[PDB]
Amino acid sequence: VLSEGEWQLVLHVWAKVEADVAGHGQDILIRLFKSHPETLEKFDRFKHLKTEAEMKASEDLKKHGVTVLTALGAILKKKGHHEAELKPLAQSHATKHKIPIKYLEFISEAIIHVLHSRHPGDFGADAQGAMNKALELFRKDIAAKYKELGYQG
Ligand code: HEM
Repeated sequence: VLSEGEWQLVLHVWAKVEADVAGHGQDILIRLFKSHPETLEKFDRFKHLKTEAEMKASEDLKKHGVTVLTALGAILKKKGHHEAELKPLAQSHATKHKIPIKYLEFISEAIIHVLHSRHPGDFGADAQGAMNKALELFRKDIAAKYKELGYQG
């Protein structure tokens, strides 16, 4: 599992995310959409945005970034005891939203990219390994729930 020392690395940088949840949400979602355009087509709410400036100017997009980060945070502060938290999320993402596991890999990479950009003194290799570990545990757990439900395995 993550060691206590790994968990402290993850939560130290996540407390700096919290100082600007909206801004980090925006940057994470923009990166995802520009690097992996197919992901934007999942969002009836956002599929009209074509350019990076249009994405930056959308207030609703910045709201959904907060939604996302606020749920991610709540999961992380459980330190792996996130069964309750995860269960509604994998349920909607398998059945309603239909989000492949691979696209959760891609938002994982955009999280780490942004955190590197924003927090390089608090996001050395040590903390980057720890963050990667904690995002891989989130994906493993959700993947287990998708399998159970019979969504892309
Ligand atoms: C850190 C990873 C992610 C977290 C914590 C997250 C969290 C959430 C939450 C809390 C909601 C609203 C409640 C719900 O319907 O469950 C939501 C909705 C949604 N998410 Fe996720 N999500 C993540 C990744 C993704 C990815 C990678 C995509 C697409 C590529 C996606 C697509 C959606 C869509 C389409 C909605 C509904 C938005 C709307 O129409 O209101 N999510 N997400």
